[PDB]
Amino acid sequence: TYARKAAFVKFLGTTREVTHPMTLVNSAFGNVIARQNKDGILWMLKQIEQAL
Amino acid sequence: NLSFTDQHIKFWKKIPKQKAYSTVEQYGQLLDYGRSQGAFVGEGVLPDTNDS
Repeated sequence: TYARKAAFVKFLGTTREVTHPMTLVNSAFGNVIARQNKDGILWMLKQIEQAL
Repeated sequence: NLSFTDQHIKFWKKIPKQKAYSTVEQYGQLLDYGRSQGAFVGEGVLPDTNDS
């Protein structure tokens, strides 16, 4: 007896926004784009962990 | 001679003179640079469009 099975690829994503003046002023804790990127990466990693 | 001469003609000898090539002569004018809309926008928004 034999069988054949299939699996379907799915899609995940998120979006991040930063206004233009925010990138011109001084910052207390470093560049903001990198911080937003890190936050998004960690958030999506947690979502992947729970979706698994 | 008890009348005028060509020395008394003033304005005809002072107005600039240019050549013409037709009975109708056209020229272009620039009347304005834009409408009197608001110039202040709020944070990261797209400003309105203006035309001359």
